[PDB]
Amino acid sequence: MKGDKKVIQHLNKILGNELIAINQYFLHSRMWNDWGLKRLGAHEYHESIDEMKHADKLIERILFLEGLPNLQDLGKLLIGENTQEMLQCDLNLELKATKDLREAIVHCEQVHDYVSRDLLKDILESEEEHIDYLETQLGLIQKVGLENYLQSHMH
Amino acid sequence: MKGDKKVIQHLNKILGNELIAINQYFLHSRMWNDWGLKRLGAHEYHESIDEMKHADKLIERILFLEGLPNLQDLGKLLIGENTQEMLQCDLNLELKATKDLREAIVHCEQVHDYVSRDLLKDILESEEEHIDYLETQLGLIQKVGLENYLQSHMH
Amino acid sequence: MKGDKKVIQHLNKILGNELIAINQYFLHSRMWNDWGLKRLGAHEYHESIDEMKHADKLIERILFLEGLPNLQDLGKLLIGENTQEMLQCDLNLELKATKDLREAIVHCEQVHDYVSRDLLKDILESEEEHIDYLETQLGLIQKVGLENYLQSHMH
Amino acid sequence: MKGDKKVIQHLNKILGNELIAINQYFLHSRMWNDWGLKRLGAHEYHESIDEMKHADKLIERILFLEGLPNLQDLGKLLIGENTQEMLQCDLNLELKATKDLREAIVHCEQVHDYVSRDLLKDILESEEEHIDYLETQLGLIQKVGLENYLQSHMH
Amino acid sequence: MKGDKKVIQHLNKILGNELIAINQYFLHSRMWNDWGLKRLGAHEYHESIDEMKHADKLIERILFLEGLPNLQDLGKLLIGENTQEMLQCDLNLELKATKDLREAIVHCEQVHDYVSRDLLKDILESEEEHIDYLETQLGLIQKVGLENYLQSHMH
Amino acid sequence: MKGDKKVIQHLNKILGNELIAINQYFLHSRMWNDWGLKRLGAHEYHESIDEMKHADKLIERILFLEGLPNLQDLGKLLIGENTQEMLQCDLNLELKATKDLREAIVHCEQVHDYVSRDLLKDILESEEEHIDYLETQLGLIQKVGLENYLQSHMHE
Amino acid sequence: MKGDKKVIQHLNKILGNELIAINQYFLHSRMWNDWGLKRLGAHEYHESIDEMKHADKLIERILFLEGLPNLQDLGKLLIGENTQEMLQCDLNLELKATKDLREAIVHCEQVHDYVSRDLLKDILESEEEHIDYLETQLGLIQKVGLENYLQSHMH
Ligand code: HEM
Ligand code: HEM
Ligand code: HEM
Ligand SMILES: O=C1NC(=O)c2c(NCCCc3ccc(O)cc3O)cccc21
Ligand SMILES: O=C1NC(=O)c2c(NCCCc3ccc(O)cc3O)cccc21
Ligand SMILES: O=C1NC(=O)c2c(NCCCc3ccc(O)cc3O)cccc21
Ligand SMILES: O=C1NC(=O)c2c(NCCCc3ccc(O)cc3O)cccc21
Ligand SMILES: O=C1NC(=O)c2c(NCCCc3ccc(O)cc3O)cccc21
Ligand SMILES: O=C1NC(=O)c2c(NCCCc3ccc(O)cc3O)cccc21
Ligand SMILES: [Fe+2]
Repeated sequence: MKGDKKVIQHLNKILGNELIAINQYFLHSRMWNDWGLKRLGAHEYHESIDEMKHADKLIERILFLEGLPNLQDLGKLLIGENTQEMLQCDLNLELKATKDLREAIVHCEQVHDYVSRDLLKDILESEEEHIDYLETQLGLIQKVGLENYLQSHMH
Repeated sequence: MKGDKKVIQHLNKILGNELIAINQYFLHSRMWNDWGLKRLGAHEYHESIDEMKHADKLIERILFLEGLPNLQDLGKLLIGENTQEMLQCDLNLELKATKDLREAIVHCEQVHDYVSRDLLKDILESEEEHIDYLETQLGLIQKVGLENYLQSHMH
Repeated sequence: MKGDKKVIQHLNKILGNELIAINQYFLHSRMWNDWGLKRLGAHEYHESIDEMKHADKLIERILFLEGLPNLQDLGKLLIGENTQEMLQCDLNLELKATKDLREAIVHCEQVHDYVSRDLLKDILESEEEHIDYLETQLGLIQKVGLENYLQSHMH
Repeated sequence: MKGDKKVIQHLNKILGNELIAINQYFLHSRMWNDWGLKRLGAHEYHESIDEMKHADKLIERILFLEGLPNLQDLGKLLIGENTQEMLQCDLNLELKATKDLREAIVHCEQVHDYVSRDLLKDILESEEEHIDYLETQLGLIQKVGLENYLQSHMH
Repeated sequence: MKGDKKVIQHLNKILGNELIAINQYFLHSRMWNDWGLKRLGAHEYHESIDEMKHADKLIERILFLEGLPNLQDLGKLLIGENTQEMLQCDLNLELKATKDLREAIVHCEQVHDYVSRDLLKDILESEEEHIDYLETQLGLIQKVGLENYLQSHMH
Repeated sequence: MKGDKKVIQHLNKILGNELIAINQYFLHSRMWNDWGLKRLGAHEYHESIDEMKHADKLIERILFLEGLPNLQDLGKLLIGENTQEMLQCDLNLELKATKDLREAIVHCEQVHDYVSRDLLKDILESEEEHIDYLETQLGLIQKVGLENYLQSHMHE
Repeated sequence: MKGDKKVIQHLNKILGNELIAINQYFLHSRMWNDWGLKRLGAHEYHESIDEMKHADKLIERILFLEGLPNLQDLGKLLIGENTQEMLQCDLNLELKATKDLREAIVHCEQVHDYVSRDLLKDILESEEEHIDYLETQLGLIQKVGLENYLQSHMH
């Protein structure tokens, strides 16, 4: 079904954000596992898988709309060097992602692509839940202390 | 455990090949599904998942060896425009991948990194199975005709 | 609950499109069954049932909003006389239907009937899935040839 | 139990034919599998297995009759270079095999070795069933065309 | 996939050894069964089947590498005339087989055919387990006496 | 089946390292259990059992190759006096062990004893897994603090 | 709990005996398996495991009593060169072990370490059962002859 060109460009930009997130969260996951912080590693792994699922749906929608999904361009990964930095890197990435989602939804609404809007809204709900998780973890580090926070994520 | 620097470089090169394959096979899968060739779409999806699993193990090994896994650089995806071209693109990528795996195995053997060799050997077995599949599909197109071949991959 | 008069007119227009679709798809289903193309017959039957379910929800919404559902004024059926034409007739009907759904959603949004909008968005998602199916079937006929396409839908 | 010398010689000739057939059918099976024609590969594998079972019974009978089973001498394998030729090569081998079985049964009857006759009759029934299968496949190639026939044996 | 010509020669030489062993072990098995030494017969039957499985994998690999598997040439069977001789004939064949396997592995390693090497290493592990079995049986005959050794293999 | 004399010497050297590890890890396990650090005690017990299983496979291989497995000579146990030292002693032992395993594989390959090489590669994989565990534990002590690290290994 | 210095010395002497026995029985076990006397190998394996469990309890008791368990000093293994010698070597070791156990119990009794006495008594019961087994096997060799005795321990 012939999609609006600018909708497809928005979907490719959201996809590009998801492709960064997949790799950033997967590396953070495996770093935490290597450091023995296996509960963080497992949670971050599921965050990476969630972004893979979103990327799949975006690719499928782009192709239905007769666009070309862009899996070739990969933007800058934000890789931290300790647990606090890694969480902040994820949060910075997620805040960019939700800003971009809001702009894409505006445009879908304007051209009456209500099904693309509904998909992006579902993705936005997932990303806001990730922001909630990340903000909460950074808050917990302040409340229980970094050593206890890390201890609680060993097993 | 402090790994050999050139082993880590080889492992990052193999990882780079897997990251290309993940995206190339995932997009090819979703194109085939979009076109109604769901048996090809499903099989290509499982190829992409297998490359994801290989990339996971490579990332884990690099970190254990105290290297930095490179998930930032993404090489050229080879995307075809019809089924025959897509299969040939996959095959061309796999032949590059198995060349690079053989050079990495040589270097692991020379520095006595036998565990990394064993991992790469397992990955090479998977990639040669993929080559078998691909060559066979291209041969079947010649034996049964393209229309029959595509028909056989609809459902 | 007293609904907006023009919303109710839009809902009756969407209902009228669904009523056309029920009959068009049911007849196409039974034609395909009579011709021995039972997989097309079964799939087209399920498309008719899904339109019956949408019509039900639309009737229920109109009555809630204190309007009169119009089941009397049946528009023009697009009945094909061979498989490719029947698929194209369904596609043409669906493209008219999604155009009408988008205009109805615009009006629901403008008068703040957000529950009617959500119902229509759900119907639109189903209709775009039907468009995806239909475009894919027409593309398959081009890729595998008509004789093979029909063969694959006998059983 | 001391058997008739010429019976044992007949049994060793039949065994020689079965030994050719085991290897010919096994190679043809693995060629078809390599070419992606897995239904042919599997069926031909089961034909090879059946000849292995016949060879076992012949070896066992020869030994009971105080003869020496000849597993050293292997006659000429008839290997085809495409599906049609491979089937005709199997059929040519089978027609020689059933001629030899008949001449062996005649001799068993003449010297009153009715148990060896019964064994050979059972093998002959199996080989005639194989002839039926082969003649029928060659007929189907003519009726449905080679491309369809091979297509029907991919999966 | 275009294999190394000399790898294919090595694989065909190992296949030739396995084809000798299939027939030698199958005949020894059926001799032992005929003599009422059914535990030896069963064990030797399973040795024969294991060689059949190795031959299958070798044939499959050769075909994948675009070579011709040689099932026509059959080398000399070493058939014993009593239990001790049959075990020593099996051991003599196995010692030749493992020498040939080591030479094939050297060459696969030198041309970087690491998957062929892995297959041959697995077969070598199986052949060395058979050598352990055989050496052990010959040692048991010395320790418990031939009459007891045979008694222990009747049922 | 007559093995290469130097392969057998290498296999006996690997066996000797495993025999040290069996006893070192068993003692460390029972020390940690006596101190109430039962999660460390249990993990270290499983490390000792794993070395026992490797030793078994090496003994079996040496005998098949018609050598004499040396279970008489026991090298120096590296016994720590606190949790950090015990972990480092295990790590020092494993690093010597993997060095010796690599040299043994080189020689197996040279004389074409590919089955002995495969066995040693499998043991090497287990030993590198143990090194990963040990390095990670030592790093966790620095990230969470010793008191938290020990607390986290009190209970099974 | 602070133990008697001489009790701990006794426990360490008993521990030393158990450490010899672990290794002597494990080696004898694996020798019997290599020779194909698998029932002897299995039984001797279980004797070795039993000594491992005794050593564990002694280690635990020594640590509870605030002593240092000596796992460093390993006494002389008594390795036999045939089945009779191996059994007699085991028996010789066991007779030394039970003498040492009796002297240790005497001393535990004199200083009122009744729990250590109970542990040693349990170990002594196990070692006397092993003596029973060993004396009985040596007697069976005389009664049934070595060849039959070894035959009975093949499977
Ligand atoms: C274009 C980028 C990618 C896409 C669209 C994608 C998509 C997917 C999807 C749809 C799944 C299945 C999730 C489920 O339903 O359970 C999956 C699984 C997985 N992915 Fe990805 N993926 C991508 C990249 C990656 C990368 C770069 C890695 C690793 C470095 C990775 C590692 C994995 C793993 C380990 C699994 C689970 C496989 C299993 O064990 O079942 N993926 N991916
Ligand atoms: C090229 C030579 C041969 C090859 C590649 C071959 C291969 C095989 C294979 C793959 C199997 C199935 C094993 C399993 O998965 O359980 C098998 C079974 C068997 N083979 Fe062979 N074989 C060969 C020659 C022979 C010969 C010469 C004989 C007897 C004279 C024989 C007798 C048997 C028997 C009796 C079975 C078991 C069939 C059953 O009851 O399931 N094979 N063979
Ligand atoms: C300090 C010396 C040793 C101690 C304290 C010790 C202790 C133990 C214990 C407590 C068990 C568990 C038994 C059970 O409850 O099932 C065990 C198992 C075992 N041990 Fe040892 N052991 C020692 C030395 C050895 C040696 C030298 C070997 C071999 C060369 C060995 C081989 C084994 C094996 C194969 C098992 C069975 C593991 C399994 O499959 O679960 N042990 N040992
Ligand atoms: O693709 C990328 N792979 C990377 O590693 C990476 C970056 N590494 C930052 C160092 C993080 C780190 C890794 C392992 C470890 O043990 C400690 C650490 O601090 C930065 C940007 C992009 C990438
Ligand atoms: O990342 C990338 N996304 C892409 O689409 C792509 C490329 N497209 C080539 C056209 C493929 C195609 C897609 C859908 C369809 O319906 C028909 C088609 O021929 C080439 C290089 C890299 C990329
Ligand atoms: O023992 C034998 N092994 C063989 O391959 C063979 C023969 N091969 C003829 C070529 C068959 C063939 C194989 C693979 C392929 O991909 C295409 C092909 O046409 C002829 C006589 C005897 C033997
Ligand atoms: O293919 C072959 N079939 C054979 O029998 C054979 C050979 N026979 C040696 C005699 C073995 C034997 C069988 C039965 C028996 O009761 C006593 C025996 O000593 C030698 C080389 C090759 C072959
Ligand atoms: O074979 C050996 N048995 C031993 O105990 C031992 C060594 N002990 C060092 C002290 C360890 C220790 C144990 C219990 C405790 O409560 C505190 C501790 O610091 C050193 C070398 C060899 C051996
Ligand atoms: O630690 C030790 N390992 C040993 O092998 C060993 C001794 N071996 C004496 C010979 C045993 C033997 C093994 C295998 C075989 O087939 C025949 C045999 O007679 C003596 C003292 C200490 C040790
Ligand atoms: Fe007897």
